[PDB]
Amino acid sequence: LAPVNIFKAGADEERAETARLTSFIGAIAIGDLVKSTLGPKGMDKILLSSGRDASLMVTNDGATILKNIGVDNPAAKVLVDMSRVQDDEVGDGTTSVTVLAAELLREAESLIAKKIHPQTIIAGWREATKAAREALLSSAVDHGSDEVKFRQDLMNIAGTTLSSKLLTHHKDHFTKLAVEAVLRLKGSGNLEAIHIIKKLGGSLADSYLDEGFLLDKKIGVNQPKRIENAKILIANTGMDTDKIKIFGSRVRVDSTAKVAEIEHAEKEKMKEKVERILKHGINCFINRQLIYNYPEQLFGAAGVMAIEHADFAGVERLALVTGGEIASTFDHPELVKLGSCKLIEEVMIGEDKLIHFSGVALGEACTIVLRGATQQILDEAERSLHDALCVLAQTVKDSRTVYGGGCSEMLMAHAVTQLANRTPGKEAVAMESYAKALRMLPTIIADNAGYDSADLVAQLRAAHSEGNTTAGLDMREGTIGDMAILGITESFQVKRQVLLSAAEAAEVILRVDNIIKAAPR
Amino acid sequence: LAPVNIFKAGADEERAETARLTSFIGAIAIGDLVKSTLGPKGMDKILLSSGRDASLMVTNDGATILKNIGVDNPAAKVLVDMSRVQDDEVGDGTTSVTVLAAELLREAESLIAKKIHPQTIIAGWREATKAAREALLSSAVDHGSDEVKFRQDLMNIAGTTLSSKLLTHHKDHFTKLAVEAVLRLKGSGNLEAIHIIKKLGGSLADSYLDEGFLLDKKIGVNQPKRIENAKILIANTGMDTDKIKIFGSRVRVDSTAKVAEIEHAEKEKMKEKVERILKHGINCFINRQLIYNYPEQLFGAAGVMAIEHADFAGVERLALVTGGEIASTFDHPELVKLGSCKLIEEVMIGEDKLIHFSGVALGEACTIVLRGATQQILDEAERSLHDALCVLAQTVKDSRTVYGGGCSEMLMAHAVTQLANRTPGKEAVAMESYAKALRMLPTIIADNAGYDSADLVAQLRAAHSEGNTTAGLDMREGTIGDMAILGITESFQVKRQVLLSAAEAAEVILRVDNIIKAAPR
Amino acid sequence: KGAYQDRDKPAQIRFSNISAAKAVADAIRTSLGPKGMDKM
Ligand SMILES: Nc1ncnc2c1ncn2[C@@H]1O[C@H](COP(=O)(O)OP(=O)(O)O)[C@@H](O)[C@H]1O
Ligand SMILES: Nc1ncnc2c1ncn2[C@@H]1O[C@H](COP(=O)(O)OP(=O)(O)O)[C@@H](O)[C@H]1O
Ligand SMILES: [Mg+2]
Ligand SMILES: [Mg+2]
Repeated sequence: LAPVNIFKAGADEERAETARLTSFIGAIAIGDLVKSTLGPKGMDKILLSSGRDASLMVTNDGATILKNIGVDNPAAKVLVDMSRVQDDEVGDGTTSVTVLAAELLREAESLIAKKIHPQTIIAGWREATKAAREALLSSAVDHGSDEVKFRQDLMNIAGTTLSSKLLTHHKDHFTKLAVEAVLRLKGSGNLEAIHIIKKLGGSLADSYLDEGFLLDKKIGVNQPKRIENAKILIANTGMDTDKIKIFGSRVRVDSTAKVAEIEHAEKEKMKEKVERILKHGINCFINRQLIYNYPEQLFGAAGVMAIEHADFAGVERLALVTGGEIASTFDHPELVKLGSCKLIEEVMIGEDKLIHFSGVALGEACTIVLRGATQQILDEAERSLHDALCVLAQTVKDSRTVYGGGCSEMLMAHAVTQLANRTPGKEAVAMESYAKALRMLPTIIADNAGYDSADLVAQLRAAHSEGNTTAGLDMREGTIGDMAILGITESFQVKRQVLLSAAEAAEVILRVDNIIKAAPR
Repeated sequence: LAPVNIFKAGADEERAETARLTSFIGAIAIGDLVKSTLGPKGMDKILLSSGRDASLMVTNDGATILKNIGVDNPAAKVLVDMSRVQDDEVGDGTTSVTVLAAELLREAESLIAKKIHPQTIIAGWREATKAAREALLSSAVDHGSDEVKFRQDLMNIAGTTLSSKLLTHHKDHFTKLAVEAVLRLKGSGNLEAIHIIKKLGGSLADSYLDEGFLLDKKIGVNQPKRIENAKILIANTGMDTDKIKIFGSRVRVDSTAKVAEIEHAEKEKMKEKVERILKHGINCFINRQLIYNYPEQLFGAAGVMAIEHADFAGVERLALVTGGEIASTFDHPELVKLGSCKLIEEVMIGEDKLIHFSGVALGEACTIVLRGATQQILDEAERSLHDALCVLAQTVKDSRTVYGGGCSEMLMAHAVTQLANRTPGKEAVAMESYAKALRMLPTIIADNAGYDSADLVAQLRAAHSEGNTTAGLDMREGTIGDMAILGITESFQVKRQVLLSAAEAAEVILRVDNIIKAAPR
Repeated sequence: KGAYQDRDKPAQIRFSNISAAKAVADAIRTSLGPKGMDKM
């Protein structure tokens, strides 16, 4: 360091050795913290806090843990941001991509320690990623016309996604529930229509899927409970003190009789508006705002169900389930239309009363009632269900599946090895390191399972080199079996995005030098 | 851990993973710090202090650095103790053995990370060390019948030892000086008899070797400086008030004349003792104690040079060079065996006066004058000369030389690989790690030289596997040359001790999985 | 096509030593020559 001071007091700067060492240490720590929850037989962690309101959550996803930990290393922050971007993209593979990035950085550490230029390593990694993305497209199964095989593929994908979390005990029912809930969207990618209601009472065996719709709201006073063959009409107006006029109207009279006449005129206008609302020939009114005492009794005197407290999400869900539109003004009853329902009642789930809506016509949206004993278990089940729904929507929009379990990684490693075995130079070390980092994932999976990892990896590599380019790893016993016989199937776009994000993160962190830190506030 | 505390306040307890990780980190740090000074083209180190009046020194060997730093890690303390033991034994192989131990520990870290039992690794390492020592014992050159070949081997060993330090510029003279100084011992283990006097000022070319002896003492007053022919006699008596006894005698008289007579009798006794000392017919008296004024003037009045203030080392050197015998009492002149010398004078080297001794009969010991600029350069030169003399005495007592440079390590690695390629089980991983460490040991020197280390290592491995067990590494150009033609030859005992110490340190550190620290005072 | 360097501490140490030596030589440059002054 130069004796002349340049930076301000309280600002350190790492050159090349210390900066790279700290980055590699942080990357290894990040990769090892989440490495325990990667294989199918992984466990769960505890993420307790003290600065908030003593929040305690137990989950198995890696992105959630990385976001709740709150790291301070610059490379760890980039890894957390990449994991968050991946979770917001497809949300299915964060631990895998972060483990691949950690392994790539660990290999780059030893490569730099062997006096190798970083540009050659970057070029070799780019060539390996290109070869992997070229060989992965050729090993994809296209489907869409055959619905019988498509349903089986979707069921297998949902089962494989659910067997990697806490739903392994009830995968036999949750997979079918998710499959039935996905088909109700009619190809629509709107994930906000699926409402998840978690309750504290029963276990996971008491969970089911309602064929209609449920609402956790209350009805008015002196109103009929069960109404058979009704017509739901969603509205959007302000019944509670109708003063939408933004004018500067002020009562400047000089007698109480004029004020009484103005109040009577306002009441008559409210009554006329209520009558115009019921002029459509309906019997189940639903508003988005609050209902006072006059409109409540006005609707109850005619036998019309009134529902209060409804946000935009509930209104959209009701419109997607029934078929009506968000009407207002109430002047042309012909251009408003209604819904369709023949069964409306109130059920009691545990200790609360909810309105049950059955006998729908369309049914684009649906609700899922979750039951659990602990809040952490309920949160884990909700997260697993959301991830399963997301991966199902992704594999439906992709219309192509890829055999998972570890066959794609082995094929990519074999392609990288075949590409490296034909070109000389110093680029063969980067491709070998990439192949080792790709093959280390089945090794870590087998180590977390509890079987011999090296022997199984060697057998799988020998099979893939001799011809068996479709086998994987049996988790029920610890042997080598075909992936097309068991029922393990992943996706293509998810794996492609994972590989691209891992390659981008590796290329970004590989060219990192001079970590200049400013003065902390 | 358990909520009930057992230890006191301030006592930590590392388990199996934390202690092993700390030991591995410490070993990696020690190896990275010591790998800078390994090859012949290494650099120097600055070891400054802050409590010992800022002691500044320049060293090249790792033993001095490890002894001067003094860390607190027990894994590094074990290596420091091993290096100190090796330096006290032979003193030529500390950086090599500590680098081998660091590489073995780094390999054992990855082996344990691969879920491997430590007992199998220990057994494999023991088998590899046994095979390496067997190959080293089988491949050995015994030279003792021929004189010219033995002298050439000694000169080559001295040159290879001196080229690793700062003596590569004057190796054409320091090697010959060390060879001439070693042959003066007549095949004895009296390494402490060779005095090394360092004087400030002058270049390295003025460091000449005196064939006689030099003493930095002063003779008596009124005595002849130069003597044509004299007979040196070494005595062991006290000329300064000869009355040192345990006798509690006292003078209890009643007159000053009695005290005067007692003093006169004591003076007469001292004069008689001085006359009996010169009764042997000598003229160059040398005493190891102090000489007052009366014996000095008595020796000067008779024309006899008297030298006082002599240590035990100087007395032993004078007795071994001049062939004299340490005598006392001075009562049997027929049995004393006086010395013999035909040249006594005083020279002026720099700004001090030293007695020059030449023309001796035997001359087993010899003095070495070192001339340099600063004190650090002189200290480094003295340390290198001492190490060269030690390794020369070792290879003379062993009477067997083995080609070094990088052939022995490659042969040991090939033997370990051939042994591992015959036995199954998990023991082949430890032998593979041992072979990798033996192949990486010369890779550090190849990288420090400034050439392609991987290509040279591959070429050396191919040459050793094709049937050429005499190839090595060339430092003058960076290629592959013959070790029996250039002159790169080391020792067998040093290499065997280094290998055994490395194996013992590896077996000791690998068998540790618990650290219980006490409360610091 | 090779000879990559991954160490920077010895270079900085050598640069600091050279700078210190140059500063010392510039400080002792005054007391030099027959037309030089004395220091206190
Ligand atoms: N039933 C199964 N059979 C075989 N492999 C499985 C099974 N379940 C999960 N895996 C493997 O475990 C890996 C991790 O899956 P998952 O936990 O769903 O993703 P992430 O680890 O990103 O959370 C996948 O690559 C997959 O190949
Ligand atoms: N002229 C040379 N040519 C090749 N190698 C050499 C030469 N001189 C020394 N060496 C190497 O240097 C090593 C010893 O270096 P040094 O640091 O002096 O002792 P240590 O064995 O304690 O490290 C030996 O293993 C030897 O292979
Ligand atoms: Mg997953
Ligand atoms: Mg040495």
